[PDB]
Amino acid sequence: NVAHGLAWSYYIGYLRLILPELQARIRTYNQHAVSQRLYILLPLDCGVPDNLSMADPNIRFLDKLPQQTGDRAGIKDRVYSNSIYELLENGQRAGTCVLEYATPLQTLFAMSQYSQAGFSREDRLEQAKLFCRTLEDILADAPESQNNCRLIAYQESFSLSQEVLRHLRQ
Amino acid sequence: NVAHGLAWSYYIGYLRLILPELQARIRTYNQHAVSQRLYILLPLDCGVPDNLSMADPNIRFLDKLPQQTGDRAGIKDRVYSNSIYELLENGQRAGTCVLEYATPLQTLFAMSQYSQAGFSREDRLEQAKLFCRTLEDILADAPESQNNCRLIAYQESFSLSQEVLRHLRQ
Ligand SMILES: Nc1nc2c(ncn2[C@@H]2O[C@@H]3COP(=O)(O)O[C@H]4[C@@H](F)[C@H](n5cnc6c(N)ncnc65)O[C@@H]4COP(=O)(O)O[C@H]3[C@H]2F)c(=O)[nH]1
Repeated sequence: NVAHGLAWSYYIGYLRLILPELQARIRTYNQHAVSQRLYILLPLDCGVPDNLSMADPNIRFLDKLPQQTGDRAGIKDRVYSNSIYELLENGQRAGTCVLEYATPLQTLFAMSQYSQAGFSREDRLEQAKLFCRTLEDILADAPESQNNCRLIAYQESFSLSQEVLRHLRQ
Repeated sequence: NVAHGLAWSYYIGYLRLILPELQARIRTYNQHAVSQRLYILLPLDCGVPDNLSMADPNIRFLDKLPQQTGDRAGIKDRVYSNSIYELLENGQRAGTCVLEYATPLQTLFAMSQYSQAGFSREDRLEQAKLFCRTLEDILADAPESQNNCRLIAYQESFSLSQEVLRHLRQ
């Protein structure tokens, strides 16, 4: 059940705030092409490396988008920032996108290690699936998600660069 | 049960990252006095205004701390920023601190309005209490919380500026 609140946290505190202003943020960057969707990686093993290039050398960080900021819960100018990556394939620039892991999967993996969290390591995968399932339902019936992001869930030769390219080509 | 994952999310994804580097961040600001603890507001009604001055005119935003940034889940240079407030009392500067609401309480209040979230409005208060109770337990046995933050839970004439001052004077 923990994954449930995390998916809803993931949407209320993020997806529903940056998704509406995301097209305008890519358009700016293009007119100093980055594709217009926010690609979200959901590894079901919940292994979420912080540096995306260490998961695959064919994913190269290129730049940051223009920051988005707002006052939130008493923090003046809270900062939402997103990175642009190029996807390479046989030495060729095959695509460019705003690409990133779903952070809460890291929370699930950290909750598993702490004994005080009452969350067993065996349950990581079932909660990862529940997290994806719930988030896909939240986005299916959401105004914010008007074709703004694509969830990339996968299980682990294996190329993830290829995985992103698969959905990117679609 | 949703509050449980939120408290653990609140710690793994925030408290345990900024708390260790918080003393060093205040010390910098002092040597261009801000008190050395991170004061976290937990309204049990889960009403979390974004601008802290609209909850009480005696809380005046003063400045931002030096930002803290790191690579996280594929975002290059993710930004953690915190605001410094002065607490006034009969026109007098009575205190200065890094003060802020616990954001997840906003998630609880948003989850209550959405029917798809399976979270009734009657349960807001019980989950707010469960959120505070869990977070107080996580911090009690935490290395990060070596006298770094004070939880300010309250229920609602009433002065909150006075509330913060109470714990501040201690
Ligand atoms: N004042 C303050 N508080 C913070 C901060 N960072 C974390 N917190 C606290 O910790 C909770 C869990 O953080 P998380 O583990 O990163 O999970 C996040 C993440 F998955 C995504 N997200 C949000 N901003 C993003 C960004 N900028 N990039 C990527 N992703 C993001 O939405 C979740 C919930 O976001 P919420 O805010 O609703 O709840 C948060 C909040 F209470 C911070 O900079 N300043």
